[PDB]
Amino acid sequence: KWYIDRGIPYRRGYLLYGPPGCGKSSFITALAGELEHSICLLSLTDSSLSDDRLNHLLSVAPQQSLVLLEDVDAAFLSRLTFSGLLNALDGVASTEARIVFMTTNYIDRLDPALIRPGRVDLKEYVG
Amino acid sequence: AMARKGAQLGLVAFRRHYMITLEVPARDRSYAWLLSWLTRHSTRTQHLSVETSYLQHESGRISTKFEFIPSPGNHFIWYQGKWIRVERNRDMQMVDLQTGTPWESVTFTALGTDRKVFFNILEEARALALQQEEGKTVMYTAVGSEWRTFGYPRRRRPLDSVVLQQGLADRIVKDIREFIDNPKWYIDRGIPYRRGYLLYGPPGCGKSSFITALAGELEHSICLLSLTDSSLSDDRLNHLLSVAPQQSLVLLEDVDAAFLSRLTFSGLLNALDGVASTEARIVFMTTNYIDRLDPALIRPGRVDLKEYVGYCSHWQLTQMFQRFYPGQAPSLAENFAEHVLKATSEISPAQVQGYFMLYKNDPMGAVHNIESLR
Amino acid sequence: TRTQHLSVETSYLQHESGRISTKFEFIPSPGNHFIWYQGKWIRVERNRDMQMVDLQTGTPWESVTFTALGT
Amino acid sequence: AMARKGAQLGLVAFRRHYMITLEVPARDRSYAWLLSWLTRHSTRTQHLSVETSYLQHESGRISTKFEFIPSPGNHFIWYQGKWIRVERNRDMQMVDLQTGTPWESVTFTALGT
Repeated sequence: KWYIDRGIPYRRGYLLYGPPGCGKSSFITALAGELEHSICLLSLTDSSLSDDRLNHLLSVAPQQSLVLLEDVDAAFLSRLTFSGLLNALDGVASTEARIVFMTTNYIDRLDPALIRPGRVDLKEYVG
Repeated sequence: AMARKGAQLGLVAFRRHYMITLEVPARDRSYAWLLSWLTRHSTRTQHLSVETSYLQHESGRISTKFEFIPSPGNHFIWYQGKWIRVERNRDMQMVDLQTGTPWESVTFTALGTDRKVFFNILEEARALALQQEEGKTVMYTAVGSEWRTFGYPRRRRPLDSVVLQQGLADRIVKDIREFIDNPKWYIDRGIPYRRGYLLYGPPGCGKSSFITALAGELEHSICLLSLTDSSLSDDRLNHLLSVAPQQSLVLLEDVDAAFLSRLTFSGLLNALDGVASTEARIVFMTTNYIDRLDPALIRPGRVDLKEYVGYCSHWQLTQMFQRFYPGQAPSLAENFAEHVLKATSEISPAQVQGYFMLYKNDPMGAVHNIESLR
Repeated sequence: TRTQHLSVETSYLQHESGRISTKFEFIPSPGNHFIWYQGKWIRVERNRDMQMVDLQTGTPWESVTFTALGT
Repeated sequence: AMARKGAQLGLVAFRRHYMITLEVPARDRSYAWLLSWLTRHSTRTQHLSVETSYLQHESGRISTKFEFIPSPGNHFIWYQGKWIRVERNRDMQMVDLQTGTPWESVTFTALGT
């Protein structure tokens, strides 16, 4: 109600960057189970999907389905795109309770534009 | 034998002259509505049965809702100045073929010659049954030459959530309503029942959001299309425009790219002028600017009146501040708007919305950080 | 107009985007009715037979009869 | 004829003013839940029937689980400060089209308001 009253899209994004072997995916699955919400994983580092395909699959995600993505460094360094993913994330076409999580090894290759309102809200680092 | 005949004649005369009744079969949807209404009206229903609505939502979500119905048999209800008998007879003879339930019906039985009581009860039951549902807007996409139900029904965005000008949105809504509710005027004069609107303005003005909001307020469906893509052709555009569903406003974007250049500039207007149309064919065209276009596009049988969306005004700024923050000092909002205008003149509503997101539940901090925005 | 005994039937249509269009109509209740038409009083019998169900539709057998004096 | 009318009026008044009841059809999913709950609550259910859940898991795994339900008829249960009659009537007239079972229902019958 707070979001719909102010006319803001009901979407959220989270970022988890940290050293490999920290069990970020396991923690994501555990929090999805505790919240009882469904999880949908995707590997954006693969070149099989395109920017438009990513936009469709992000928009056609089922209800209460947290969408998880990994390896932003490879795609952002380079189908392959760096601003296309954020453009698709900023698209108006969404679903009810659209929560996206992004797990990666490091934040060096990324930009502050990705961490913004309407995008990843607060940054958390696993130690 | 004489006693039986006399009793039969007396009973039939009594029913025909002094007695009123109404019947609702189980097949009719009014059965459940009337049962729920009678359950709600009478709190102390000692005899009752239970029915549960069980839904298996994804990931093993059990959602069970309990509801209570009057038990089959006889009940007495005190309504108005009357005592009404309610008979819920579940016939133990045969089973409905369509549903797979034994034959059932309900009867309301009352003394008098005032049928208006039954009409009022039925209208109240209809209103109670209808009030639970929430209106939704269904999104539609275009693939090849076919419109498809893309995604899921969308919650209707309130009109006040989007602010454009003092009365520009009001004028647009009034004109749309006037066109919609007067088809006789158009058909009498032998003119096609089509309309077009143009919204050109700087990006970030929320034109698409305003279109969705007005579609929700009008309760009409929306069908978006990106004509700037080369996937569709002129003939494909003509087919999809002509095959658009009823009461479906069709929205198009980025006229500049196609008109500058499948790709066509006069083909789109030729398709728009085509006789093949649908009932209440309303087209909206949103774009960044009007420079690349021609006055021929803004003509009768086409976009009727041109409206331009501007940047944030002092009234717009204070209205959006009030909408974001539920109740503060109006002087604070006025000072906020004045500071925003002093810092920037071409400020867009998207930037203000993002700034308010940055300072969620922080009115004073946002006010003091206007100079930071600069 | 003054049909004291009657039943109701609704036509419910689910138009696109969740449009509920319900229209209420009223029918004489099953049983006996008397109508004054022309110079005649005509009996109308709406008998809903509680024996069997129509296979094609899935409703109990029904019929209506108009009964009048004269040739 | 007067005795029958008086008895009918007395019975209908008794049911309407002093008596409470609840009905659950066999189609509703609450039927099995209530049957299992009444089986669990009353350990000494002398009259009962049995139903088995048989599952054929891969590689020829037979997994059969036995469950017990009150037998059709009349039962008496002592709950709270009340004695409640439970009537499980399996009607021998017609068969449900959706499932393929004879029409069944359960009724809880109690004194009070």
